[PDB]
Formats: sequence, C-alpha cells, structure tokens
Amino acid sequence: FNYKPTPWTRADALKVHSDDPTTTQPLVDVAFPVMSEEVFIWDTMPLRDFDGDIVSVNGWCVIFTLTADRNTNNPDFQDENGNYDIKRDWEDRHGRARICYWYSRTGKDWIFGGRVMAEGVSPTTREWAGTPILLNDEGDIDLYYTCVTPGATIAKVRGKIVTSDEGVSLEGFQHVKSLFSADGKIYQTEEQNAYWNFRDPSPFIDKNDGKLYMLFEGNVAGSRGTHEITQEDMGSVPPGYENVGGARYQVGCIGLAVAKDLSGDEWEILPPLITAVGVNDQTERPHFVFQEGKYYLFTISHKYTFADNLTGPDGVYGFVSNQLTGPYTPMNSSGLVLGNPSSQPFQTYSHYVMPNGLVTSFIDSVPWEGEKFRIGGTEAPTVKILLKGDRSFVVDSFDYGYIPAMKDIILK
Ligand SMILES: OC[C@H]1O[C@@](CO)(OC[C@H]2O[C@](O)(CO)[C@@H](O)[C@@H]2O)[C@@H](O)[C@@H]1O
Ligand SMILES: [Zn+2]
Ligand SMILES: [Zn+2]
Repeated sequence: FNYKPTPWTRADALKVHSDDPTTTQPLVDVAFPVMSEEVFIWDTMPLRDFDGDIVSVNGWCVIFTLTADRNTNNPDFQDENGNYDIKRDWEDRHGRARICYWYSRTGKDWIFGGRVMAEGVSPTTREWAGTPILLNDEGDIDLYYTCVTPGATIAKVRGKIVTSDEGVSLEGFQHVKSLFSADGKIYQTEEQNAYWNFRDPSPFIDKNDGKLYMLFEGNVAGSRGTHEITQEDMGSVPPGYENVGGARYQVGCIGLAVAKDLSGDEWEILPPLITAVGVNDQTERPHFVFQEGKYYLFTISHKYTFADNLTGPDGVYGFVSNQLTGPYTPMNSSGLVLGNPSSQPFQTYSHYVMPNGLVTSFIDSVPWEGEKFRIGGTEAPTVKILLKGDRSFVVDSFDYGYIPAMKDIILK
C-alpha cells in the first residue's frame, strides 16, 4: 500500500484526439459477416498464461466469449407488429450473458464449443467478463470472471481443457469460489452508488516480486456526487478550462489486488493504479502488456462516460510505467491508443490489446441507411499496433476475429 494512484487528469483528457489515423481503428465494413446466426458474442477473452501471452494447447487456439442467444424467432422479442426487435434483443443481452468457448487451429473461423459452466454453477445467472488462465501443461484453467446481480463479485472457477485431433472440450468447471466485492474504503460500493462499477478481473504474476496480482475495474470509494476534484485530478489545464460541470460524478479507477499466495484463493485489496476522478466514470477491462521492461496498462472506455467539457472516442486508452505501482504516463500523451472513427463511433467495443500488438474487439453498432444501424454481436477485424516507448501506431489489419496464439503448450 506504499504508493499513490496516478491520476488520468482533465489536462491529459484535453489532449484526446479522435480520428488520428495512428490511433484509430479502421472502418468496419457496414456489410460485415456474422460468425453465428444462433448466438451473439461480445467481450472476447483469449486463453492466456500468467504473463499475458496468448496460449494454444496442442495446437488449438481458444477464446472465451460473453454469449447470448439470438431471439430471432422468439415471440417475446417481437414488437407490436410481430417483427423481431434485434435492438431490444441486443440491449437485453447483458441480462442473458453466459461464458462460452470456441476453438481453432488457425486463430480464426472459430468452432463453437458451448458453455464453460453448466447452467446453475455460476452463483449469479449473469456471467460477466474476466480472464481464463492456463495454470499448467496438465490443462488446468482458472476462469476469473464477474458474478453480477445481486451485487458485483470477482470469482474464479477451475476446470480442465482436453484436446483431440477433432477439437477441444472443457471439463470440470463446477465449483465457483467468490473472491471479493467492492470494500467501500478504497473501491466504491453499491451502497455508495447504485450505478457502481466493479468487474473484469485480469490476473498476472509480477516476476519482480513473484506475487500474483489482479487488475479490475472499480470506482474510487465515496457516496455518489461527494468526490472532491483535486488539483492533481485537474492537472495543468489551460486558461478557460476550469469549469468541470458535474465531473465529480465520474470516478472510474483501475483497481489492483494481491493474492495471499500463488493459489489465488485469498486476496488483499490495494490502492488503484490509475484514477479518473473528474475525467471518466468507466476504466473498463484493464489489462497489461509487459514489453521491454515496461508496464503497459490498457483500459477501455466510452465517449459518453467522459466528464462534462471533456470528450474522446470509444476505444482503448493506456498508460506506461517502468514500475507496477507507477508513476504512469498516458500513451500518446492523451491516453488514447485505439479509438473508433467518428463516422462509425460505436462500430466496435471491448478492445483487448495482446502482447503481440494484436487488438481484438467485437462489432457493436455500424451506421447503415438513413438513421438505421446494423447490430454486430460478432468479432471485428483484428488491428495490429506497435508500442514504442509511450507511443503507439496502427500498422496493420487482419481478418474478423483473428486471435492467434503466441505460444503453443504441449499437454502432458
Ligand atoms: O434487420 C437488421 C439487423 O439484421 C442484421 C443481422 O446481422 O443485419 C442483416 C442485414 O445485413 C445484410 O446481410 C448486409 O450485410 C443485409 O442484407 C441484412 O438486411 C443486423 O446486423 C441488423 O441490426
Ligand atoms: Zn508466458
Ligand atoms: Zn506440468
């Protein structure tokens, strides 16, 4: 606990630039293909090891997805004229979220595997995002995920992957351990704020101290509307930029916890690494890339969760430090790493930057015709970025849902 969070300040957010082609996702084809007519996917969680490397097993790449049925022929998802309401179906998906797995030898053209957990295993019906960790070369996996409604609880469930020449099976994801919820002194609770953010575990082992940590999305503790916007939250804003409007309502942070030992069954909540008080309510899906001795800390956020008199695109923001606990500097001087183009501002979401520079996202909403839009619920084209010191550059584009492994684990 002997470090201070690094604030992402109003001054930093004033540097955010939409449509910088070095930090903008290429336009999604409005005629994009869909990976499944039966299911929607969104948040995609590649199988990884404790350092962030994407791993295949016996040559099979694996992804875990937040997943819901498409209610195309479900009377309950017809409007008053009896027609399928894809918008209502898509916006309802959060309440229906389940974690499923897919597999592929190529890192694309994913084969559907089905549910990770049998219905009823998850303490909450909703299964929200986290990270699947391959623990060893015996195929043991810990899926860290979020249990939502009632409350918001980071949890884990341990199972096994089995492979053959024809595919992959997941087995034994039967026992969920609840790890922790918001505490109220460091991280905001439901009691303090009905709209509190607490989700998306991303565990890692730090070789500098050998300890098992996790990132997660939180908010800074305190009753909704009471937070002080400090000079450190402002940063060095220019003349005329002192009016923050209702910015005290935006209190996102990247939380950190440490495991009592490497089993990861017991956790100690620590101060956050990044705070965005007066800047953004949502620093979602925090994840590291460890490169050239540096800590690259990425988080996803929304245009519409910026505080008054700031703005930026939906997409991936990031920070870099030489030390786990900071100080951090914003990537590309503003924080923005990969934003949606302003002509298709909601085309993709849940950007996830992998250590190979590949960034996956799902297709959300693309402008279609007049005021119509197309809903995705399918993978977006993967983007490749280069990380160079405290800057990033878009340098290539790949197929829809291309998420190759960085190394292949041979099971024993
Ligand atoms: O009906 C609109 C609704 O359907 C989807 C299904 O993916 O789009 C279908 C729409 O896309 C084309 O196939 C073009 O690619 C059209 O021929 C068809 O009408 C959703 O994306 C959309 O919300
Ligand atoms: Zn590794
Ligand atoms: Zn082993």
